[PDB]
Amino acid sequence: ALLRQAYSALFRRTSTFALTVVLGAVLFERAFDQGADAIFEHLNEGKLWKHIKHKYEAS
Amino acid sequence: GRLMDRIRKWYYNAAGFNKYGLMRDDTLYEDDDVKEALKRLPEDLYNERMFRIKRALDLSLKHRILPKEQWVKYEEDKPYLEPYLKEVIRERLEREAWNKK
Amino acid sequence: TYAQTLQNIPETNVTTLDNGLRVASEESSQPTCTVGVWIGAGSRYENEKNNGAGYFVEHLAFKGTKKRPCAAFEKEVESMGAHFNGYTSREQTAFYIKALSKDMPKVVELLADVVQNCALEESQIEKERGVILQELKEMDNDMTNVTFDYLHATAFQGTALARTVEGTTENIKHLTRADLASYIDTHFKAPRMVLAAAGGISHKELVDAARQHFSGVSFTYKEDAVPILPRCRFTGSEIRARDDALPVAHVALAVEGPGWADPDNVVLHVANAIIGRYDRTFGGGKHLSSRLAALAVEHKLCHSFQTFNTSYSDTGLFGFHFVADPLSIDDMMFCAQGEWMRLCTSTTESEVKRAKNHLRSAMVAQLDGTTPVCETIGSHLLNYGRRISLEEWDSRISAVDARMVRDVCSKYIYDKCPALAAVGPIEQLLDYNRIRSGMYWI
Amino acid sequence: APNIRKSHPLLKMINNSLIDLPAPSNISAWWNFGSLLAVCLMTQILTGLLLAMHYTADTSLAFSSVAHTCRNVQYGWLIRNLHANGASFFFICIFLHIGRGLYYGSYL
Amino acid sequence: CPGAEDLEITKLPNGLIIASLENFSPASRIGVFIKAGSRYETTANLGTAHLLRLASPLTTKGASSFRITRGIEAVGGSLSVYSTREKMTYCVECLRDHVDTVMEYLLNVTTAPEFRPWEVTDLQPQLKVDKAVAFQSPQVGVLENLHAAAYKTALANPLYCPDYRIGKITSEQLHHFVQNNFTSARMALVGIGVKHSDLKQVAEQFLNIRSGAGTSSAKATYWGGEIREQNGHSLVHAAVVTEGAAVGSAEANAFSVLQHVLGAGPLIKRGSSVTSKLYQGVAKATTQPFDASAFNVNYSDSGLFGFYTISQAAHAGEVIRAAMNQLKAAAQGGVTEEDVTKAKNQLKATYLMSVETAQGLLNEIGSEALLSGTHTAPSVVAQKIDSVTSADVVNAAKKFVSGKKSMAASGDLGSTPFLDEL
Amino acid sequence: YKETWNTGVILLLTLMATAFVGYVLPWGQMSFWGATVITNLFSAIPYIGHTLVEWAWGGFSVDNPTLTRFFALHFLLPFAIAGITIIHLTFLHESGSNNPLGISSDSDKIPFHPYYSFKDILGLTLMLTPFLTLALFSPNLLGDPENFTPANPLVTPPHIKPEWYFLFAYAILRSIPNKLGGVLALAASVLILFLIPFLHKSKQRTMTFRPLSQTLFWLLVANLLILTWIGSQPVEHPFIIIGQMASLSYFTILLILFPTIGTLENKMLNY
Amino acid sequence: VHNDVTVPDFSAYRREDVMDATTSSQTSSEDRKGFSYLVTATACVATAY
Ligand code: HEM
Ligand code: HEM
Ligand SMILES: C[C@@]1(c2ccc(Oc3ccccc3)cc2)OC(=O)N(Nc2ccccc2)C1=O
Repeated sequence: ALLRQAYSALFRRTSTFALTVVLGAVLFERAFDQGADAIFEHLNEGKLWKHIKHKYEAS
Repeated sequence: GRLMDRIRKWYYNAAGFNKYGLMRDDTLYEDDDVKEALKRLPEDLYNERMFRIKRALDLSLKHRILPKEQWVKYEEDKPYLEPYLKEVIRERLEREAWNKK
Repeated sequence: TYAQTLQNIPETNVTTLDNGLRVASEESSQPTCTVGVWIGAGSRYENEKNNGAGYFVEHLAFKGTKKRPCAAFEKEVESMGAHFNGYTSREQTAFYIKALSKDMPKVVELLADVVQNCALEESQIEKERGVILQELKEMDNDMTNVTFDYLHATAFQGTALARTVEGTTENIKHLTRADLASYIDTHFKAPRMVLAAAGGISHKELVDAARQHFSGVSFTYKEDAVPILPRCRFTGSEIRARDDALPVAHVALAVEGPGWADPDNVVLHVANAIIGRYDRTFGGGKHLSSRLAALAVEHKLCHSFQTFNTSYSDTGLFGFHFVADPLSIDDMMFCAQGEWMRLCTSTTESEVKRAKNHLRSAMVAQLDGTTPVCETIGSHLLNYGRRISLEEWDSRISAVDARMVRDVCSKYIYDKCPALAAVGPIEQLLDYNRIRSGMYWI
Repeated sequence: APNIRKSHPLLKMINNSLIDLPAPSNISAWWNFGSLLAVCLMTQILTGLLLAMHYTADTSLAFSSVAHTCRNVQYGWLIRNLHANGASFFFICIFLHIGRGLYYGSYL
Repeated sequence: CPGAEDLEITKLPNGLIIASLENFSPASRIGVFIKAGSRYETTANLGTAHLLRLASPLTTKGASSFRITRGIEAVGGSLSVYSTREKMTYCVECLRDHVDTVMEYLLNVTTAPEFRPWEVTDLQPQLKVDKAVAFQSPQVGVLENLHAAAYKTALANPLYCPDYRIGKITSEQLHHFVQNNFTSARMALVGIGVKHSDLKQVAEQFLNIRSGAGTSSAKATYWGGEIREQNGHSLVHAAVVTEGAAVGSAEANAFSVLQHVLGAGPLIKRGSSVTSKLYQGVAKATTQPFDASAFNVNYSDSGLFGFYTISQAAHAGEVIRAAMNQLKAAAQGGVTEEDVTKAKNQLKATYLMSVETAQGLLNEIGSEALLSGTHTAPSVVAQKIDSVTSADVVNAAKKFVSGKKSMAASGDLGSTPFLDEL
Repeated sequence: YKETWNTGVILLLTLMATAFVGYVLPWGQMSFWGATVITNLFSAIPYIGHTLVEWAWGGFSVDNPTLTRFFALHFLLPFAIAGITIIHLTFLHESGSNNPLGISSDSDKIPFHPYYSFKDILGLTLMLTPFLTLALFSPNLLGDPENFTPANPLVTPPHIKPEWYFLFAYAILRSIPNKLGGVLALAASVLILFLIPFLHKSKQRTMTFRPLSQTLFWLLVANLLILTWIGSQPVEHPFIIIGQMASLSYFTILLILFPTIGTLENKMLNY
Repeated sequence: VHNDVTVPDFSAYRREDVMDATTSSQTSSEDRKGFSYLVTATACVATAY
């Protein structure tokens, strides 16, 4: 009954619906960025400065 | 003693709306209460008010005032709207008080 | 005092003639009285083939029985100064008589004879067939009723409550003497009927004549079985019948209601009391307590409007109806919906205090005479299976508060999909989606 | 008037052009380019201002100020791409808007 | 724990009559009965009584228009005003525990009206509306014309403000009407669900518009005219009458019984009326839908008696004539002794049922408590009714066939006969 | 006419921003330092202050990115002014103009054309003379000679003085010897205009028949002159005290005397 | 006459849970709305992002 539970607690009152969108965005962003960055770096393993750096890092 | 009376008479004269032939009541800003009160005025009192006002605006555009002999006199100013206006406000407050539970 | 008067009201007596019938009555000291039988039957019990039967029957229930043909039947009733009326609805039918308490017994006999031995004169049937067809054309001009029919037609589309009480043109043109007969035998049955009476009558003397004319007892358990009807599905939707040639427009909007037995109905009736009703002849005018009524007057939003909480066994229609000029529909609907929102969201203690008093005097008014009181009895046993005193109602009404009105109203109204019926010059009434949005926030 | 959406002198205007505005029930996708053109306009102006804030109109500095924008300004390159391509998007939409007009005789 | 009760009925020195009755009902219904109405209007102030009826919600010296409406609604109460050509009733209903509250308003409205010029100006256009809805029933239109044909004065005055006067009635006219008619000797404070001592107290300590008989109405002069409104409706409504009996006139019961003997309304839903001489007769004459009834009105100094029909336009002729023969045929002894017995039941019954509802009971009490500060026992009234010979009835019937008749009809009168062809 | 008034204040504010960013473009000494003083006003806002200023600057001080963004703003804002003018006149037409007697003129209205079109064109040429006379015979009467010297980041002019139309406000800013306090006084000195409609106690609309208010009115005008003059002088006795006086009375007349006197006048009329 | 009017059959369009005429439609209302609003709330999140 998630759809049902979600409706009552989150989607019914316009106020709660707004808070749900705010937190939802906050959560979504954190996850979407990380996943997106991961997918990108994975498709480019060994080509980024992130990958090469260790060779010349010598601080 | 007659201080207040003295002051009021001075002010009336200082104000000067009487130089245009206007009664004190002719000069009230038409907010809601006044608008309502005006609608309750008898035909003649209403038509008279209108002439005094149109006449004053004509004086105002001409940059003239009335001849000193036609200026309304402090003690002859007729408070024609005040009674109506007071009832109107009295009624409004009653509704207001009543609608507050 | 008030309370005391509620407690001192004579109690309603009930008894069951093991054949399945219930006899109830409220005793007073009135030389005049009303008695009749309230049957749990109606269009909802009909189907596609016999729609309009119970109505067709309602027309013959007074044209004579077997024991006494037409003229004889009428003369006897007329000559005693008694009044014979009755009606047929969607879940309830009734046949009652107003007469001198001194004739309570002869009347009971007459009632029994009507419900049991209707002549169903083959020739009368063809005669009433034409009368009914004329009454359908008369009612087709009654917008208010055309509108409530349409409200049911869509609110309960696909089900039984979607059908009208009067029935179809095809049914009325082809209903058979056998069909009406079948209808009567199938539905007018002891366990599903209530002998109600009010006025100056002896409960025992009533029940006695009852035993004498309502005798046929049942053997099996199924003969003491009152069939539970199949559910009628509610559907948020709309039916738009447009005719710009009509002078005014009628609009009815409603949500599904709980159904008789549900206690929430006391709250919905209080709520409806807040919004109230109105028509262009309410001297009160712009000072009316009903906000919607006030706005209507101020903005000339409508010719009239009314709220309603129509109940049934397992469902109901909670809504409102208004009549407005083609150019003020939108603002009216706007304010009407606006008030429903206020109900769920910002109801006041003052608002309910008033609505409660209004409701009390309204219930007391539905008990003004022997016929209206009798109707309460019939309906009460038939719907609650027991009479509910004015003292009980008052007890329940007294418990209602602003918070309660909000929760209950939020429960049946807030963010719901309504049923809409619009008839006449309705071009200004905005689409369903727009109306649907008027169901939340405010 | 009972509801602000209609009485207020400013909302009245929004209501009569984007809320209660009567629209044909059957207009197709070809009627979408009007609003798209409006958005290009708002989009172009917004990105143009942002670019103008780093641009320098002088033959000796024009080319490099644009280079400076794309190379040094945070998301400068992005804003420039959006502006340059937005101009194309603007023409694509204006041509389709025109086509729709000729085809459906909107020019009447 | 309450039981039975007496129907008291004081009568203060100034002439004000006070009739109360405790029935322990949870709802009280007080009212101010008065001998006023369009009857007392003259050409100059026609319609003034109609507007006065609608002016009940206007501000008074004690309560403002606003508080009158809000106040009464605050306690689920109601306020209404009913009136005939010769009497006006202002009643309020509410739950017992609020009688005190609601009373202040009933009082103010009937004795302390202010008829403020502006409030009055604003209200007058309502006369158009009120009247437009009333006239949707053809019934109302013909009865208006009827009294206009029946009389030359007083009762001839219409119950609804004539059109040429909507907007012309003045506050002065409303005031003078109230002053010259709402006098203590023409009024009666009747109540139900209350205790005499209480109601009695309210009257004396509050009612101030004082004594006198105020302006008396002119006597009702019979005209016997004929008004025909050609408006094209498919149905033709027609009424033919003759000066009938006055209120309290011994000859009243005779007509009442003759009324029920001829046909005084249906008793069976969709059912035919066999006990109706008049209906049964018309039925034999026409094949189409129709309706016929014995008409009967009793006023203070006069009354009207006859029949009212409703028929398709083409069959109006026969339907009206058929109704006439039923009256002659009755005037010529064509009245059974059993007919008079049955009618007497329907009459006793009707009367008895009429008092089932609070509105009916109160009206019965006050009506009589006004025209004679007394109260006839429901047994004396019955005793008086059945004690009406078969002769009496036949006589009433004769008085009709011989008396000068007045008629009023509206609709597509192309086939409707003129009074001199009946 | 609250909406006409409020948009009127938005118009003032926008005109101010416009004049400011515009004045900075020629990039003389006064353009630069005025741009420095004004922008640094925002740094007085607590917490976000420093952050906003450096953001607005596009760097660590008024510099080229400030200049190029200021040009763009200066180019844009005038059009916002034009647009909001339409809103101004739109709200205004809901009621039409008020008039000197403050009483309804519905009994005596006249078509805008040709009465006011002609009157307006006349007013145009009357004000156009001084404008052209100034511009053609005294081009530099109003400007600071300091702006004929290319901006120098390292040398601040001895007497930094704003354009005449900002003097009175500047005067107020300096009255409060506390950075943030002075900024608030400055902000309030203009935003006080949003409060005027709520400080109206008179039963009469104009001041035409209110002699006491008229005095109070000219006092305020003269108070503004004093501030203007004070804003052009150096922060030193007696200016400093005179300045704080004028500042204090400016707010006192608007927040206390006007509504107070308005009420007092109502009573002298026997209302 | 209006008595001869009936709402057509919308089975080719009805959501699965309100396909049966003898079943309360209220029991599946919250789910039917919860889902549709979920789409909307999600679109709002993607948009805010
Ligand atoms: C109708 C909307 C507009 C269109 C069609 C448009 C189109 C263009 C085009 C064709 C270019 C060249 C892109 C390139 O470098 O290849 C350009 C450059 C530019 N536009 Fe616009 N523009 C629009 C609005 C604006 C606005 C409103 C401004 C500024 C307030 C503006 C400022 C600029 C600037 C500064 C450049 C130079 C930087 C650059 O070349 O990227 N534009 N614009
Ligand atoms: C770019 C600035 C402005 C422009 C172009 C402008 C233009 C106008 C115009 C054309 C009128 C009508 C004629 C008149 O009465 O003068 C008007 C009236 C008015 N404006 Fe402005 N205005 C501006 C700024 C302001 C400001 C700063 C205020 C107030 C802080 C204001 C308040 C008003 C008001 C209240 C009126 C009503 C006049 C009356 O009493 O009838 N305006 N304005
Ligand atoms: C023309 C002028 C100006 C114009 C409008 C102003 O009003 C404001 C605008 C935006 C923010 C705050 C005030 C302020 C200054 O711009 C400008 O640089 N100056 N010069 C200046 C000199 C010393 C201190 C402060 C400013 C202005 O006078």
